[PDB]
Amino acid sequence: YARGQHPSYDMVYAGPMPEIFPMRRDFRKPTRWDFHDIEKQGKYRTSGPY
Amino acid sequence: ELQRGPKLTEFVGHNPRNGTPWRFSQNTKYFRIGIWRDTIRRNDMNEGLHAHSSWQKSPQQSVPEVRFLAPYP
Amino acid sequence: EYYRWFIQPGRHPNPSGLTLN
Amino acid sequence: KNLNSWYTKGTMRGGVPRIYYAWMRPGSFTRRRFEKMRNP
Amino acid sequence: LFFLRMWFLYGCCLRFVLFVLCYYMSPRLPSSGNRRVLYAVFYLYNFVWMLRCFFCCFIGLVMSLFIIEGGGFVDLPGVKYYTRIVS
Amino acid sequence: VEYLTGDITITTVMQESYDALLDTTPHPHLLTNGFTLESDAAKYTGEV
Amino acid sequence: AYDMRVVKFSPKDHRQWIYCVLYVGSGKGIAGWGRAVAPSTQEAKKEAI
Amino acid sequence: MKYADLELTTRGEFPHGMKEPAFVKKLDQNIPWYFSTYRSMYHWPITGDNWSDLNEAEKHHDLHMFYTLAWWKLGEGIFGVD
Amino acid sequence: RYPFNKRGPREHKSWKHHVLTEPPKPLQWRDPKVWTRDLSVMKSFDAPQWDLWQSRPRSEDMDEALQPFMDMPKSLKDRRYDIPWWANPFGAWYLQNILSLELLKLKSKTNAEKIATYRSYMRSLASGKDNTMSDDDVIRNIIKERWKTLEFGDRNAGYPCTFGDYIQFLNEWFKSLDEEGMQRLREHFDRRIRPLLAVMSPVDILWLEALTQNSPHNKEQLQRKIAFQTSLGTPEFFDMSKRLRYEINEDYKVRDELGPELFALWSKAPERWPPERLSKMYGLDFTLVRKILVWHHFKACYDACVEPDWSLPKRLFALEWIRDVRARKHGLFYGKMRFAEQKITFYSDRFLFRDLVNRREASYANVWEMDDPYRFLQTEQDYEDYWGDNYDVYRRMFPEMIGRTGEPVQQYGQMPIWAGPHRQHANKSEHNWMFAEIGVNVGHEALKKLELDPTNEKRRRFVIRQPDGTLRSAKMSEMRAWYWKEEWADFRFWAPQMEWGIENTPSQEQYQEHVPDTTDADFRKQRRIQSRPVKWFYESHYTRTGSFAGFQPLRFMQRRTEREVRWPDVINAAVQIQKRKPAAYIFKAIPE
Amino acid sequence: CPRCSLPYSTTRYCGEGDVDTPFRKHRGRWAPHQKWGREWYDVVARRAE
RNA sequence: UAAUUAAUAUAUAUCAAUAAUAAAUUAAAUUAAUCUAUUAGUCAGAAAUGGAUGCCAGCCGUUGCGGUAAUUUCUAUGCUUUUAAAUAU
Ligand SMILES: [Mg+2]
Ligand SMILES: [Mg+2]
Ligand SMILES: [Mg+2]
Ligand SMILES: [Mg+2]
Ligand SMILES: [Mg+2]
Ligand SMILES: [Mg+2]
Ligand SMILES: [Mg+2]
Ligand SMILES: [Zn+2]
Repeated sequence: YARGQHPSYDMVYAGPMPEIFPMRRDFRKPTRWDFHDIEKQGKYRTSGPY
Repeated sequence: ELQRGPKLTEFVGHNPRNGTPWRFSQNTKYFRIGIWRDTIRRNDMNEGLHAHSSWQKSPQQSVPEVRFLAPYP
Repeated sequence: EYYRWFIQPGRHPNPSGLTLN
Repeated sequence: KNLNSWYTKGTMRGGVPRIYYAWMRPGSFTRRRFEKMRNP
Repeated sequence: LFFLRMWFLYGCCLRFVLFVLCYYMSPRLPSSGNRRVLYAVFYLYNFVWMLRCFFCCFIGLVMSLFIIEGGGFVDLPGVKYYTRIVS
Repeated sequence: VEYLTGDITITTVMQESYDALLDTTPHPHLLTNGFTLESDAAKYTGEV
Repeated sequence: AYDMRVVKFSPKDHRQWIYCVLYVGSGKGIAGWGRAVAPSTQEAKKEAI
Repeated sequence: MKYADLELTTRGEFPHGMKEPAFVKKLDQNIPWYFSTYRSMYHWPITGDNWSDLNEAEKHHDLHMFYTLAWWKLGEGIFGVD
Repeated sequence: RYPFNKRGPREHKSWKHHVLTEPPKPLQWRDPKVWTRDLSVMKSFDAPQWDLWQSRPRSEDMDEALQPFMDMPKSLKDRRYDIPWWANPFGAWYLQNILSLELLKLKSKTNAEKIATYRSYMRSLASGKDNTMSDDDVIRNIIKERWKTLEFGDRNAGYPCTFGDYIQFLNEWFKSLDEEGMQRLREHFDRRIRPLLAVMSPVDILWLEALTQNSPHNKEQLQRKIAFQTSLGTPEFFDMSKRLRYEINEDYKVRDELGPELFALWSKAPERWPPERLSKMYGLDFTLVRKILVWHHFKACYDACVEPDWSLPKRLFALEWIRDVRARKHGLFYGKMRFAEQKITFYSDRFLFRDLVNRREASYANVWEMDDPYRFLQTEQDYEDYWGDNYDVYRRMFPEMIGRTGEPVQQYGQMPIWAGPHRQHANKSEHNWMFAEIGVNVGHEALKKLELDPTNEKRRRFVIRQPDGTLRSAKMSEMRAWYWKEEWADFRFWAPQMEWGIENTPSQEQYQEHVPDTTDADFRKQRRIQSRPVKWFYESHYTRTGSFAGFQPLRFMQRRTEREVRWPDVINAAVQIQKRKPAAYIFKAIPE
Repeated sequence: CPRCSLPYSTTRYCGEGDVDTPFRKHRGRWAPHQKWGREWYDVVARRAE
């Protein structure tokens, strides 16, 4: 390496870092804009999903 | 790569890392009029923000990890 | 909290809440 | 030394979703025409 | 923005004036009616200027001095200044 | 490694407490010491 | 946008045609825009699309 | 184990997540811009290895997974043999 | 123009007192049926959700798996008695139908059938009947249709199980799971249910409820809607059983990679078997085949009942690892670098020549030297990036990265006061007095370490008078107080804690409203509950990295603020989000 | 209580009459005591770990 | 060594010196002292109906509105707002 004859491994030779073990299902997290009555999302109460 | 292909990765938020993969469901304030117009006149195209919802006309719904490069469907 | 499993969803037996007399 | 963080870059549009690619564009994904030798 | 309409505000937002005359003038067609125009006076550096402005205000019991503000354009050509309150 | 070195040892106190909780809590396939009989399970089991 | 233009078919005959500007889009990387001049509102909408 | 013969008359409908919602005609805020204009504080997925005493990821995932498996009756009739 | 010429500001219905009271409030007459047991709040009579536990901070929830049993009162739970698992009628059903093979009878084959089948199995001749179905496939079909034909209900009528009975067995079983038990479960779920969860559609909801034979709210209208819409396609098009049927790249099947290749070799000397030797086995690209090798190793390990090398994915992907570490340190973020963020440099055509002749002319004493896993690393920076993850390897290899030494706090000698006791009271006072030096040679951030360096004799001078009158040198903290505040966060191994988050930002910046801070159930913050231990206590110290404030908090405050839309007059800049303030406020007395 | 370690009998809320408590913040609300069960048991366990 | 147990100066000025300081629900680890605090729009473009008026009176950031049916004037009542105000320079 010191005389510059060592075969280079640089960050240029790296492809994508793959997802190997797939995490988990991300279940839908209830937000303030998901409500079965249009009332619970009011203008006087709810200013946004969170 | 060996089966069913890659996931269709979307986000709602600032980045891919800062947001949720989920769109907002049908129960949203702004989606209800639109989804209505879309249920009644099914065949014509409809304006709205109701497009951004997880629910839509096509049999393929938008929810996370849709495999969109899969041969079937 | 256990009541929710025996109710009929459209029926809200006493919407006022007041028994009166 | 690059003080903009890729961690926070973007604008929340509220409900509007947009797609992003993990690596390459999906069209470039399956290369089978050169792999299984279907080309003129 | 039209900067020459403000000539008599002299770089100020509001002015104080004294009432002299009130006459009537007819606006540019196709707007018909009578526009009430008050003819006012004020002094600056011991010069006495006669200001001419649109009377939109509410007159109660008899009073003398008004507060002049500049607007956008109005039906009546030639009258730049408007009335805020009367004192 | 500490066990094989002799550094950590299983004592009689650890041992008997271990056994105590091994008795008194539910085992997956079997009934355990410290399972209480229920008189009314006869409704199903058939015996009191 | 919607808008109204007068369309003269003859020195007597006058029609009211309307004018549409819209854009179709999908956040998945594909969009497009169109405009049209047609007789009715619905017509100009479909034409523009 | 721990069995009683219980009657459960009403189970809520399926958690497919897609149910035609309640329809309205008029809305409270007539201002659709608010949909596109709304921002929030950042959701950071991780801080420092993501350790928690309440184990949130694991526990919540499993709890969802349980009633999901219940409702599909363990997905056990749906798949034939290809 | 001026709004108030000719009328003052309008006070008309300023209380808007039509909004204050509903003329009907409440009483001591509230119906115990329809209210809470405490009469605190009104019960909600819409259909039960199965997920309710996630929104409420009640701990009896987590004692049981499925929801209706979480909601069950203790008085009822007392009356569930412990009996054998097959005494549960659903467990009985499961025992008879699924688990007992011996009771399963198959249609007996004739002699002709036996022969034609045998000669088909042993030697294949084309044009034949493609079916020839294995009795294994047949058997599994009979079982899966036994799962089809299973229906719940009153068991004094036809069907075997109460629904309550079924979920009861299910609940007893889900609580009963071990680690590898619920692992097998979640695998089973990821393989079967999860893809279906992606391919669903409203068109299926009726069918989706036909699994449990549960009756829907709209059932007639769904009948009609779904009839009309399924009308528009083939019946095979629409049935969810067949929607997963094809998979790309049929040459390598997941089923066939379950037996890992040459496992009887690389088990026994895994060092003599670098990824290359095995990678010649697959006709795929690089990333895919290394991925597959990882999976092989793991499957093999689980098969042999030993634990897998978790360092293996880092070892095979090492180049990708280090690229991601250095990217994370460069652009400041935690995650995996994706394509958009790559450098736009354009190399020449022959750019690789130097490395090409270096590789072509290389030579190696043995083959182990040829491919060792660590040839990727030369400098110390390489070894520091490659092992930053294991605090084992890192702590042993880089001892000097945890500072164990510091400039000791020392007492200075006092200057003699000739005035004697008369003034001795003076320098002894109420407080501590810090003094830091400034001047042309001191206070420059650029030079900071040189100025705190105990070796440098021009080193910036601090002093402290303790209230008893003594003087001591500054503690290092106190020294650092006199420089502009410095932020240290390194993103390369564990995620530093980042400001302006959901759980970070206090209320008034996050929302424009006051939101109460309770440690239980913040719906706005999407948390169920919080146990609130001391932040850095239970976590490992190497895990604590730093904080990053170095960006704009866009919800709160942004640059070049403007109105998104000028008309209508109602919209403002995107930082002004807020709920409407009511007509004049009503205050309800709140001990309740 | 498994969370704040206050006595069940004499105390209604988490953090009552504790100077340094995390569970009661300035304009926030009081949280009722939480009860033992498998949740907090394995919480304690994970902490020990 | 006038004095430092001091920074407090009552009600004056000049040209300055940005105060609507959690502007609305769980309470101030005080020393409880100063303050009782409201406006806008309502055609286009968030939000409307009665009643008058009839090219008048008036509106006017701007195209422009007002010709007995004015969602653009006036008035009454509601209703709308992303909440340190409208308006003028
Ligand atoms: Mg000028
Ligand atoms: Mg004009
Ligand atoms: Mg070279
Ligand atoms: Mg409007
Ligand atoms: Mg007006
Ligand atoms: Mg009239
Ligand atoms: Mg009107
Ligand atoms: Zn407690």
